[PDB]
Amino acid sequence: KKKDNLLFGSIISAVDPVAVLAVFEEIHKKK
Repeated sequence: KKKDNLLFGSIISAVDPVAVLAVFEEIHKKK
């Protein structure tokens, strides 16, 4: 129970499949 810093989550946790798609699109394509 440490590291209370996570403000980034507000931004990262904001990401959505649509944002991950552009990436996950080149991944499953390389697999």
